[PDB]
Amino acid sequence: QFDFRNSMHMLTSNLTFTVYSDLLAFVSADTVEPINAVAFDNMRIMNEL
Amino acid sequence: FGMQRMHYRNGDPQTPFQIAEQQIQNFQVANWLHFVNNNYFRQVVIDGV
Repeated sequence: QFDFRNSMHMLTSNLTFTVYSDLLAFVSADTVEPINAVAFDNMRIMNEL
Repeated sequence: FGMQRMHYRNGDPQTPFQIAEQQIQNFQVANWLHFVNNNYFRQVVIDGV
């Protein structure tokens, strides 16, 4: 049998929230000067001056 | 003299001739390189000029 007083419920949720996808488009990076590039050991990458 | 060829990085305060002077063993060539390394001008005051 069906009773209306029992099926009633108060669902819980969140008010509002903008779902974000493709997040990395919000960060930009700049190349360092090609000459002044440092690889791993505090030294320039190429040196044939 | 058939020694391993030097890789002088472009930007070190030292000069290739200075490293060569610090490396080689033979007398006359080292003496000539040493002469060409530190041969600087001399400031001399003559007649107010």
